[PDB]
Amino acid sequence: AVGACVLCNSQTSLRCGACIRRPFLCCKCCYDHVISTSHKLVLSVNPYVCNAPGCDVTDVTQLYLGGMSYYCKSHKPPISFPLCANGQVFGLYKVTDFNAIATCDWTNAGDYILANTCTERLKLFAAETLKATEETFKLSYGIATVREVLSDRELHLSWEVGKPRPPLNRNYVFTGYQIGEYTFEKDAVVYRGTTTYKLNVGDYFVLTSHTVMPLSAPTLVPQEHYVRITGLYPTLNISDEFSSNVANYQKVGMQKYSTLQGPPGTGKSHFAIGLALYYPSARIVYTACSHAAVDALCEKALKYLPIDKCSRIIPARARVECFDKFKVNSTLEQYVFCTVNALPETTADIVVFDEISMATNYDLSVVNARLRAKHYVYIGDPAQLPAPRTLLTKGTLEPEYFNSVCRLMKTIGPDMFLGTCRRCPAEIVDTVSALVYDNKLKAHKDKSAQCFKMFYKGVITHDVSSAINRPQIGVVREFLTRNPAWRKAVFISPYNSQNAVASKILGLPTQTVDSSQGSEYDYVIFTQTTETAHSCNVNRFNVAITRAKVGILCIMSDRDLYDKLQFTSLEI
Ligand SMILES: [Zn+2]
Ligand SMILES: [Zn+2]
Ligand SMILES: [Zn+2]
Repeated sequence: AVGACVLCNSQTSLRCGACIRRPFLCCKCCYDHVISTSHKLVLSVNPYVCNAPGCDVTDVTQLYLGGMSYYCKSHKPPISFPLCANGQVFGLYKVTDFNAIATCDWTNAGDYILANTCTERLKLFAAETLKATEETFKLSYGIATVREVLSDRELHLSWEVGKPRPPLNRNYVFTGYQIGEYTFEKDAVVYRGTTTYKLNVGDYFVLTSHTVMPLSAPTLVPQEHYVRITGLYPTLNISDEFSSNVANYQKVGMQKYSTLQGPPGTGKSHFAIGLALYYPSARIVYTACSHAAVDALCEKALKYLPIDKCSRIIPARARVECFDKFKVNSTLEQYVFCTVNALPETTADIVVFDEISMATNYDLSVVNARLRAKHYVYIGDPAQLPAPRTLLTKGTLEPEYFNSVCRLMKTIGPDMFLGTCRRCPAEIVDTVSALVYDNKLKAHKDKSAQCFKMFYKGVITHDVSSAINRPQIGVVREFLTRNPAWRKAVFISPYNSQNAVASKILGLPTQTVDSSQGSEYDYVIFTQTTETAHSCNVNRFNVAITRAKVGILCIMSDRDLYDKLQFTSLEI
């Protein structure tokens, strides 16, 4: 009940009651909040409510101090002072953007813009508020009960009447009932249990609505620039393999934190693992939001770093399968690879946070609270995909608003930029270079002459809202018969339901653009499926076409993106 003001830090007994996160607001700030918002409940040791029996006056503007107690205009004694006067709310120890964060529903992009352009304490207030809103919205959905079990990989579900049905995709990870987390993909649906259990009729599934903890640490610590490398001890026998990053690894030791923008295949994990070879005695904690991102850092470390000094931290609630070669849960090993939510409370010489476009400010703050490091390195690319914002339905979230790190990379530029793409045929590198990298990304590979584009709108059908284009898949089938080398291609599309249809018709492994991020394949077959803002998103398009090492086939719906593709056009 006695704390610090979330806007000006002045100590106060006042907490805003109408705020879902109940922030401490000082006398000047509590007033400016209650007089310009629907928020009128003020909390202290005792709430600011009328003390007269059976009275329901809770608005702080309609209340007064009757000596030591509180009363409305109808119950106050003659010697009563209003709680709201001269720009203050009465309390102990006697903002436009705070109001908007406190009262928004988080469905508009302008809400997220504000949550990243505001002061540092308001970024934390915005991040807990948003995460709390996102969790309380999980309750709004209806329960799914197993009505019948067809086989080991297929079932038929029964939904709650009156409550909406959450969108069916691998993004929504449910909690079965405690029979394990379960995921669903499309009247016969496919059931995916993270824990092997013989599907029971009658058992139900409910969302993993986890409690939102308060944020204490900033999203970014205050920046420190040094005259020499601090607390880190460099090598001189630094492997030629990593010689290109020597000036960048020194930049890492002469700053508290540093940002690395690495377009696809420019050497991000090679840079991250190479930083351990450059500072060979340094204890490095490698973190990222996803298990796949942490596993990709584990794979690179398995090749360059000693396996006995490595440890893959796995949370006791082992959700899905991850890296199995390091000693598990040995928190004290020199190299610790761990997802953000599983991080222990520890210190490090360097903390490497990879896939930074996928971090929220909540993730940025959590990392600063569990890890106290001499140096922090944020690696990623604001031209790649951000973390999905389940509440956001109106407006588009631009890269400078993904998180604090992305905001910096897009405004003042990144500290370091990996300028040479070594993965993709030059047709792809030149296309994304002009599209999202202002012509600063260079191709190492030659043009493969295996990058094709076809302008074919097809027919758009829908599985609730996830889209399907059977004619675009038919064009891919006609292409495969004529180009059998493409039999080893990964089918990619912006929609789960397009992927499910293509898996049955084509037999190729499938992946959504969002799940393909960080992965690479020799051949990629992309079908745009629709002309929505989702399928036309330049960051999603960039990720989609930069998955290919050798060739790509793009069946496009949008004239704009089709025209921007520096690929050989196919006919029919
Ligand atoms: Zn204040
Ligand atoms: Zn409030
Ligand atoms: Zn009253």
